[PDB]
Amino acid sequence: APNVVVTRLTLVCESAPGPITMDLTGDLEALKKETIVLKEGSEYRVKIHFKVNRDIVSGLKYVQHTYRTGVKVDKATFMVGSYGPRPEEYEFLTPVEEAPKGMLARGTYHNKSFFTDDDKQDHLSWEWNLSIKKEWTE
Ligand SMILES: O=C(CNC(=O)[C@@H]1CCNC1)N[C@H](c1ccc(-c2ccccc2)cc1)c1cccs1
Repeated sequence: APNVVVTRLTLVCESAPGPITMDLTGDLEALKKETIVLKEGSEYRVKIHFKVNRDIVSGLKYVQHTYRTGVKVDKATFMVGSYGPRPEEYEFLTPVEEAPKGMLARGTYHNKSFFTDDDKQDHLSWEWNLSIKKEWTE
């Protein structure tokens, strides 16, 4: 088993009608068929769940690349830091952002996420889709 195991991504959104989360331990190809819904203008944070198994790690980084068909990438990088080994998993949260809003903000966004570090180690890379909608349901 690897030292760092990434287990879950959660969109923390207080106004959401239900949990917005994905299991990151399964078929990664299957992850794309799953789409994740955010009402336009919602305040959210991205929460990455991960386990450290054996050794202290340093320089952890979360890298998130968002694509819309035909548009240059929208990239962000987040310092995660140093973590020691323990049975319970850790939770890193980005700062709050506001999802975009308006008719032109609606649609599906294709994300590729990297959990890595300053040693460029690929702790997990995965694609997932996000859908911005006028309301939470349709
Ligand atoms: O809308 C913007 C830029 N403007 C803002 O971000 C301000 C910030 C405050 N209010 C609006 N980018 C778009 C985007 C949309 C959604 C996300 C996303 C991903 C992951 C989770 C949640 C959401 C990421 C980016 C585009 C990406 C690609 C082409 S356009």
